[PDB]
Amino acid sequence: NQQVVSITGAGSGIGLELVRSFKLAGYCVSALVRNEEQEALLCNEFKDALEIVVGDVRDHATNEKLIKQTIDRFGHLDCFIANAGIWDYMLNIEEPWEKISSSFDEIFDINVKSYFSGISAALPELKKTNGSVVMTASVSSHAVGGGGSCYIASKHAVLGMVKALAYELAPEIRVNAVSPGGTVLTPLGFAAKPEDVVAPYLLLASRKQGKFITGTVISIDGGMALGR
Amino acid sequence: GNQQVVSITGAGSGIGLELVRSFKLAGYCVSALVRNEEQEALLCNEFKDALEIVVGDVRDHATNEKLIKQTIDRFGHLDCFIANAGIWDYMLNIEEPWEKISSSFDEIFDINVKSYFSGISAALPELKKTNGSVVMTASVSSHAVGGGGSCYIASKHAVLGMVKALAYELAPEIRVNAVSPGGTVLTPLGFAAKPEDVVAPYLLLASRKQGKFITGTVISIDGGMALGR
Amino acid sequence: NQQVVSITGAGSGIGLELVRSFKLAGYCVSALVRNEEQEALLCNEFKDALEIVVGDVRDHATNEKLIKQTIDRFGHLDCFIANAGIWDYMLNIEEPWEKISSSFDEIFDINVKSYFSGISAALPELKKTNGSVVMTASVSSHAVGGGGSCYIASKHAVLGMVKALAYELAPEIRVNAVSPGGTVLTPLGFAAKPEDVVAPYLLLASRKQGKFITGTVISIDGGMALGR
Amino acid sequence: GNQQVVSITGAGSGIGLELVRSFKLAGYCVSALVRNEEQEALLCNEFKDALEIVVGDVRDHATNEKLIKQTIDRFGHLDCFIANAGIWDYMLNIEEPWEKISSSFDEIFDINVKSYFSGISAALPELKKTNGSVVMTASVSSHAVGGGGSCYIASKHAVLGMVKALAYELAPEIRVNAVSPGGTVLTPLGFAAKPEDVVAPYLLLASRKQGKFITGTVISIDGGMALGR
Repeated sequence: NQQVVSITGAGSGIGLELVRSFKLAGYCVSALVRNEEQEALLCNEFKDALEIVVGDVRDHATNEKLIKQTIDRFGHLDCFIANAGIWDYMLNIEEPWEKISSSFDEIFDINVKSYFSGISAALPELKKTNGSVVMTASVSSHAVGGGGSCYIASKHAVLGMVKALAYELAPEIRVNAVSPGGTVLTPLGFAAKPEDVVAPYLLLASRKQGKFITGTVISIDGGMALGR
Repeated sequence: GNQQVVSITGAGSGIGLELVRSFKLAGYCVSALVRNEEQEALLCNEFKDALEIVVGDVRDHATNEKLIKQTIDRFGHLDCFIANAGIWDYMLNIEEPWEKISSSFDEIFDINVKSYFSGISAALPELKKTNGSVVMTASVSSHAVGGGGSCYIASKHAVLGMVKALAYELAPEIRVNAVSPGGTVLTPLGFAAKPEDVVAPYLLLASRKQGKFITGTVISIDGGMALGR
Repeated sequence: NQQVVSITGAGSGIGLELVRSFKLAGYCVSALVRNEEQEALLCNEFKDALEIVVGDVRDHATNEKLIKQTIDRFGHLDCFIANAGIWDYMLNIEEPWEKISSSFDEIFDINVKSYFSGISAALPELKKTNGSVVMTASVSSHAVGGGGSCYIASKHAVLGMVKALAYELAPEIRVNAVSPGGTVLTPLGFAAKPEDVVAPYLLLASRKQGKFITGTVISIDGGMALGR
Repeated sequence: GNQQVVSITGAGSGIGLELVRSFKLAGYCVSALVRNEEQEALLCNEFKDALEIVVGDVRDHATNEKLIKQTIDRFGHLDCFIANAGIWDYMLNIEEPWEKISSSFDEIFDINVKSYFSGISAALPELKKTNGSVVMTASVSSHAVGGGGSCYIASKHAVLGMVKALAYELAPEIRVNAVSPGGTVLTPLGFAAKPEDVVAPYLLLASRKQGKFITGTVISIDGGMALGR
């Protein structure tokens, strides 16, 4: 019953808090970080207990490497958490197409194609454990206001991933998402720290508590998806 | 303050009974509204007198007030109200004679919708003192068709409406959320879940730690049923 | 191919504009109005060309009477448009339960149970023409801001009606809805007059143009369902 | 001013060709972007030289600029831009070798999403002068599963995202909406629709009279397919 999770976007923000939270909950954890300074940050805390890969989620071999080192260290993979993401800083549709086009390629490369890449790399091992995927979506998957059109459209595509993959991969593999927002002015009156938004990830990964949850997006946004 | 207190309608059967067992196991003081004396005896055989139990009909406002009043007197405050008592419509067709439709509609909306309003009205002053939360039981019928007739599906969509309107209205003080279970006691995940399997979202949504940033949210737990067959 | 429509809530607002619009488009029209002054208002314009019933949608016999007089005058019924509705004037959940309870009963009696009543009364004739239903929903069926909790919940229930009835009654009868809002400050910068929101009703009723539309809600709200 | 002008991508086949025929019949001046010369000849055999036609690939930004530029030179202004060119993924499975997934993904998102951005970028300055509208072709795959693989469904969900973000961003000047067709050439309505059957929502959404109050909206026209089987 020893469970193993692999987390992209793990070197900062919600991803770093997920590493802490799944470690605290008993999981073995591997982590994909952008750079060596983030790797040292995890090493100062967990010493050698993690498998850490330093690389770019946009490279598929980096994703294959993360799974390969996970299985080689811990033997199997139970949950893959696709989380690395990037903002568009409210890029307006009026801008020069040269800027729109390059920003689109990066936003969609990281926020959407990387998830396909990470899940393709993780799938053969998730089938042997009948494991699960948890993707990071956004308030921008549901409402306008928190990004430009490129970002909001990339976060909607992730919602389509959840429903399509959950359906294709059931009954064997559960696929879900978490839609955080307003973190680090909401109806709840505060911005949350990344530590406050981790619990939905743990429920959706849990083999006991989430055994019957697939196709589901859990919003955790202070009510931003509602009104302002 | 540490000690948390939760009050649960529809608590003598199905999901509601498992919410009692689950919240008691997590350390809550639990009060519970139950339909009859047999269900009361079920809860006493297991928990003796640790619970506060009211027997009666959730469609009666005074009963909801009684549930709250006993909760406060027995436990002092109220942190979470779970409105969960529900009724089905057994796939009532719209072709049926209006006399039957009219009766079922009154029973479905009184129980699945109006009595959610009544429970929340009765719980509000105490939830404001603790800045607590509400969790409503919605349904897979809140999102997709197939699992009921049109009365049931319309009532479960109305619950989605309450979740959004009340969460907006009561913020920042009170959080309001819902759980949409489905296919309980054939899904894409290949099995029907026991009520014991679907309680974790309620615990998350009531927890002041894990759920402090969640309002207006609806957590589906349906084995993929909303996705389709 | 002569088409016949029956409209509730026809004496004012969108309902009155639907009477004008379907008449202008060639339909025979019957209309349910609240009172005799509204009936005179329609008579001043259309003289005796309509079947007008004066009554309360909450009474089922009034709904049966509207269909009965429609068939007796025009022979058949092609489209039923459930439109009568009522607001809650932002009734807060904090109010005395006595006020909440009575307001709920009226809001749900008119906005939801009346639609079931009108459709039950209209169904046997819609089956013979394989006709259609068009319900009036609201921006409040999708977003908060335009009503109290009772109203917003009643308008969500109508969305559930559309999906349930469309599914139960297909292939024979199409069931759809229109969600108007901000009529008589939106992102489009103006409030619309009821005349501006009628075209979706005509498309969903049209036997040629809407032959393939069922289960559908058409928002016409100046973008209110978006942001503010 | 009376005379309206519409520009349509994906115009040589399927729904796009029927949009040409439908808008021409409603009285518009029509320009059209088409994939090859055979489809150009199809449009000329029917309309002679009344149309402005550009042959080329919607994934190339300069082609979109060319479409607009010819529209203005031939007709003076532009009232509506319909981004409609699409491609399927033939139920590509996520188990397939990544080389294949990576290729399909690039082709699907370039055509179904990126080139919508490109067309709208090219049309914007002219739509602002007329305070015109945009209509995008979404899909039943924007709402439900079943009608594609995960790439296709994700791209069609991204279009829903564009509709909401652009309508919010461009208001009050420019309206932005979408049509979600499905099951074209088994549905709850019992038949598959010809492309000729699904054009009315586009006409409504482009009309400055009938659609002046519609933005951020998506009109499903799918025979009930989103409801389920």
